Amino acid sequence: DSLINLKIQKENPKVVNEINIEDLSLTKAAYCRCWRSKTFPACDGSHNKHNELTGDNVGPLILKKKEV
Amino acid sequence: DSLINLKIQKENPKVVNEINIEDLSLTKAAYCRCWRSKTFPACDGSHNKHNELTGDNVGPLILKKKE
Ligand code: FES
Ligand code: FES
Repeated sequence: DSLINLKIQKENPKVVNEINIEDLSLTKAAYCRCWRSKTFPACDGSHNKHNELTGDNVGPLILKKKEV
Repeated sequence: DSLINLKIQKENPKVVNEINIEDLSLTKAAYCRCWRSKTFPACDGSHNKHNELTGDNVGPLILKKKE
């Protein structure tokens, strides 16, 4: 029964982020599911240190947008 | 120093899920960031029980199509 989010918007009772698909410009964009990214909601690779430290296996959600 | 993901795909060293945006069927789709959903990588509202149990404030990432 451990907290998952330690640092992000603790004054907020539920941190929910929205992505409007039409705004995604990159063919590939990674979003954080570990709550350790310094650019949250984006993934910055911080999951890797978390995984090494705790022995976890978390990773990001990758949103893929085909080239029109 | 504690685990975030307790039970999802433990045989996999790093769980990464790819979403093909062009194939979203719903205008609003919620994706799990708590690692408790029974429909992972989709959010099924399991974050609410996690938050109540632990006092946390995690919630989903929501993808929205153009209006
Ligand atoms: S930094 Fe959190 S999933 Fe990559
Ligand atoms: S069930 Fe995990 S964020 Fe909703």
